[PDB]
Amino acid sequence: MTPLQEFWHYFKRNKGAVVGLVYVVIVLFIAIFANWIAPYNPAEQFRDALLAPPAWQEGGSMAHLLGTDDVGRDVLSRLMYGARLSLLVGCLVVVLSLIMGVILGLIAGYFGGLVDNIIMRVVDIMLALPSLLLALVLVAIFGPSIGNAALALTFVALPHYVRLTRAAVLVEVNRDYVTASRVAGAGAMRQMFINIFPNCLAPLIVQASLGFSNAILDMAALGFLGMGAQPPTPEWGTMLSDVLQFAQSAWWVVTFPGLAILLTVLAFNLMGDGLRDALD
Amino acid sequence: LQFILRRLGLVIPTFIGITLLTFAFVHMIPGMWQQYLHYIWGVMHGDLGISMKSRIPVWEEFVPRFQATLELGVCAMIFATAVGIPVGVLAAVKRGSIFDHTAVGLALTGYSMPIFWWGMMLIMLVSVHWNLTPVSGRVSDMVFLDDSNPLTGFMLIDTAIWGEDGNFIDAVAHMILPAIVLGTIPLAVIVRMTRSSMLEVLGEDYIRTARAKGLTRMRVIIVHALRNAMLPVVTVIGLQVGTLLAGAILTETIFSWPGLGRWLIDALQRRDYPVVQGGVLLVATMIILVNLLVDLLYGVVNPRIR
Amino acid sequence: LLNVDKLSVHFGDESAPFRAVDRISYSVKQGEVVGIVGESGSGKSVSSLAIMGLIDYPGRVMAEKLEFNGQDLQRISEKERRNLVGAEVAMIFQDPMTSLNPCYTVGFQIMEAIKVHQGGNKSTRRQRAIDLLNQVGIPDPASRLDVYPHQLSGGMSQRVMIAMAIACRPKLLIADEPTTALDVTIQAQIIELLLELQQKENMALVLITHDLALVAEAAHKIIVMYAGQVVETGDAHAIFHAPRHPYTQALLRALPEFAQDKERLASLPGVVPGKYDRPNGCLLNPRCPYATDRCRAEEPALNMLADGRQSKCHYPLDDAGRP
Amino acid sequence: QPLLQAIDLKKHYPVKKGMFAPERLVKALDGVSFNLERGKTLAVVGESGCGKSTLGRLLTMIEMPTGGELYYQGQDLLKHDPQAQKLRRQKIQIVFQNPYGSLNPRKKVGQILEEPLLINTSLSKEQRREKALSMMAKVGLKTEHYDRYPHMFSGGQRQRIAIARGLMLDPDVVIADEPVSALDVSVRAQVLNLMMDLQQELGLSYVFISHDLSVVEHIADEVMVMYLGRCVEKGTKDQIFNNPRHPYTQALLSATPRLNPDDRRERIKLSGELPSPLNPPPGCAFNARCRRRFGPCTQLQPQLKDYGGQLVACFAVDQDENPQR
Ligand code: SF4
Ligand code: SF4
Repeated sequence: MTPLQEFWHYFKRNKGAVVGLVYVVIVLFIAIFANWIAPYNPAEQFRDALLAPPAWQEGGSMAHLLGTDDVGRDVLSRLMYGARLSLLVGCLVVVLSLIMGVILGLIAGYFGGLVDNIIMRVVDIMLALPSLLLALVLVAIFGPSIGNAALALTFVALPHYVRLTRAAVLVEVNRDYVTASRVAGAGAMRQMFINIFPNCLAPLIVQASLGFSNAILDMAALGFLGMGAQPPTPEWGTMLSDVLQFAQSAWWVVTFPGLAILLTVLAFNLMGDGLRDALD
Repeated sequence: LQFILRRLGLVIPTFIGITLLTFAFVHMIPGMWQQYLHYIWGVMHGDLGISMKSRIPVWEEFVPRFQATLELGVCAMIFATAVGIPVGVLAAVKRGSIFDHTAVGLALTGYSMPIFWWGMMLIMLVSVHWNLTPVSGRVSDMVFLDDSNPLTGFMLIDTAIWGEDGNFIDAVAHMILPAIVLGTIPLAVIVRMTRSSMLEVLGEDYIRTARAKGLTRMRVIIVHALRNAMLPVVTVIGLQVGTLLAGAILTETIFSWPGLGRWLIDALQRRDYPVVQGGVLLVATMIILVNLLVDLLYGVVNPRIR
Repeated sequence: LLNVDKLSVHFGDESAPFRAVDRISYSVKQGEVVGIVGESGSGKSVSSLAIMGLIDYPGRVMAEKLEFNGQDLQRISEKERRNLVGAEVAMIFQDPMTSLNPCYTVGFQIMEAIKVHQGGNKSTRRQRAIDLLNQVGIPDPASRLDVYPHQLSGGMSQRVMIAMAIACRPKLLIADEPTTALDVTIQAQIIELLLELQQKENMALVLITHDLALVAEAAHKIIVMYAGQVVETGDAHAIFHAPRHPYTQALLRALPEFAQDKERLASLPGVVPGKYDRPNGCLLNPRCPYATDRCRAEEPALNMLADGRQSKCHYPLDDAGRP
Repeated sequence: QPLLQAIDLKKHYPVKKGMFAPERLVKALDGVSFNLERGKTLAVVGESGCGKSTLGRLLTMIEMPTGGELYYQGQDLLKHDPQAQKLRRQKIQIVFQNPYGSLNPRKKVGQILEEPLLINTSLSKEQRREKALSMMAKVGLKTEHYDRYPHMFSGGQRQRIAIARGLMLDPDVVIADEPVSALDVSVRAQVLNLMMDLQQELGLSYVFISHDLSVVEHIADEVMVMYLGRCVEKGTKDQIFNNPRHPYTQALLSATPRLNPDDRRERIKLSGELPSPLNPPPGCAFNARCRRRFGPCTQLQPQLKDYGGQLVACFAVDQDENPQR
């Protein structure tokens, strides 16, 4: 088998991985085509049916399938537009932080010396606080908005990929083939990006899935605490920000947004389990 | 021993850095060489500032809330550790069993779980619908303790030593749900690292040597494998006790608990920057001290370090 | 002492097993030294791990007869297997660095080996450990007990392995490629130590190696293995003067020792059969210089020759090296 | 003029016990010298820690020396100058110990063989392909292997790719760091044959670093024996293998097994483990283990001397030759 073929072959071995993949695909589909598939606009108010139960409970109706929120706004519409923002910010946070983290990690791992010491020192400053507290401090300083949250989450995600890329590169640079290409005369840029990096891939393609899982939980965390996303907008964490008094009166408002976070993050941790399994 | 001098040599640069960063967050973002030495001179005298939402010194607001956070974090870690490690050992010994699958499956669930939402569901099921447990606070509104006694401020110790018969029972009642929700994540993590480390160690040649001596299966697992599989478990444990503050900021607001997380997030929402400026320095100092103690312990348990 | 008949060890799915050991049969007398030799695919070690019970569930062990000291090993209560392993059979393994537990002092690891099979007295067991470390030639036996495995050199670590194996007065000892990780002047000492213990205790010894020259000194009987099968067996002097099978002839003509100065060495063409490419008939048939139609149609029996040797060939080789 | 010449090559690694103590020198190699000739094999033999794997790293410019001189054809090879950097890489090349760790896992075989041409030469794509296929045919790999990854080759075929990679720049000296040690008996033979063939065809010289004296006996033209970073005996293949005179060589040869019963004319025993390079003995490095120890051997370090062509670093051989002492 070719390396791709062999990868997929092993991947299929894991049923959980498969199912997770399926669910991921589904949510992506939802996200992309939200506009068309959603039953109502996510800002619209049906003031005739405030806190209407889901369609299968005795008080509900088939018009509003998962019921309505306090202001008479439709939960299935809000969840599907929330899938859109949750995957959008997930992609942005993972792609920007993985680009910078690979580069700073390759530079720190290959050159050693003062350049290694200074990069790893500044990483250990920003890991001194737990990630969410540093993201909250940054979003407090620069003001709560969806964009400012995403750009705080890139900064606190970055040190984990720097640290793992360095660990992969130090396990790599002492191998004989990196020395063989140095005896043949390869320059520093060639050694890192054309000889070392293809082997550092494997350890990191699992961290992309952990990255999505953490970024969605951190978005949901910022949103629940009233930071980042703001109340008019359909985002799964902010939907749960003011809900606790409904624990007696309306179980759907509290259950469904968190169920959707759970599912999506579970799905991506299933990717990580599968990809890690499939690369050995 | 050269290893603790080595670890202090990495700690000092990071401590220096967080004092410079926390000075920058006090000199800028209000409401230079000579001014840094001054600010530090204030920190070492305990003058961390006076809060804006009420005019109490930040250190006098901190100490009672650090105590209320430590007790909850200790219960969450006892629960995690106690439950976690046995499960992870069992899972690896029973690889491929129903149990094995169950362990992994649950583990995944917990590790992928939004911790704030899980608190609301446990409140809704256990406290609101089935009425088995209390919904909020550290201890019930009808409990108070006689301030003439030398109370510690750890409510679960103080109500064991003093007060009416029923107060202790009520202290625990309030503790179980916060401990279980906070400890979920740690539990999950531990289980995964223990199972992984055990399946690495049960493949090592020294376990083949243990079997070749005729040792009983329980003695190969507990004396030979688990002794070495605990070395990774000590490191992960040290990471968990860093993330308990992020867990606490999310759970502590739901249960209305009088801890440090509710105080920090209220200060961030209210722009009470003196509480944030003092709180960041103390939380960073705590996490550095706990990392240094877990690194020192790792040095005692791993004989390659002596 | 040890009596093996039709031992087979299969790995993987029962529609198409990897036959890592395939219908082998041999016996070890009391006080005998037996060498097992073969190249990397040969299955030599798997035959011995199967006696100990160190094969895990992906592998399956079956035998017509696996008698040890008059005790059947196929249907033995686990308790009794424990009783046997470490006290009548013992084993030395390939890597001397990873074979000792890194977290316990070597005194704990010897005093444990004594505890499971003999008396428990702390003083008595420490005394027995000091006697054992004298017996394997440690420089300062009393101070070495408090030393961790990462502080020992490769040679010192393998002496501690022999001290655990010899602890309870064993009757058979298996050395699975003991010295291949070690320097030449350290190898010579460990093999002399095993042969000195063999002569002093009258115990049997099984050596597994790829180095034909090492068993040429040490062994009384040599067994040669190819592709999981036994292919020649005989007395250790004659087996390398008149080889009765094409594989031992080819394996010797590939040795530098059997060649002049700077002259080309012989070799057989092609790789060892794996799980996918098992030929019909004789397993050496793709490679063998003397092959004929019968060698493809029929699996050769392990024939016994008039001189007392055994060869798994339809045409066993004459005293001049020809069919 | 010698093809490659080394005068007093040495390497001291400075090591630190901890913050509380001075630095000290691990003298991993301490004044080796040789004259490698065109179309000849120089064999470097010794047990682990003797410095043989440092000499391979020095001569291939993987690490720089801390003294002495290395000349190729009368030109200095240890200058920093770019014109010497071309000569270094074109003329001297390496074959490594481990086949599993010396080919890059993610690159195709064609890629691995063309990379040296792409970095050093000006050859075109087609040209590079042509030269890679020609080298694979010379080394014994079929054309259809060109686009395979190294993880789908046997250990013998991996050392074939590693030898093919060395030969690309048309080298004069190929340095072989334990090249046949990981391989089994039929594959060793094969590899050896290939090597001999290439020697005979291209006119290479080998620096053969190994501890398998059996092989050495078969391959070698000139042999050098090392102990704790110094050369202790040097001479012709025949000389050393037929008439060894340093006490360590007598102990090392008699400790190797021999299949033929007549070869092991006497058995000699050392009764102790190797000195650590971190704490060298006071005098001769073999003084702790030597059958022949004598008053001078604790106080002074022996020096190589000619005793009839053979070079022997031993005061007792000196006295056997020189009774006046
Ligand atoms: S049986 Fe036939 S193929 Fe097998 S070794 Fe003998 S001659 Fe060769
Ligand atoms: S110099 Fe002395 S100690 Fe060294 S090898 Fe010669 S006789 Fe032995």
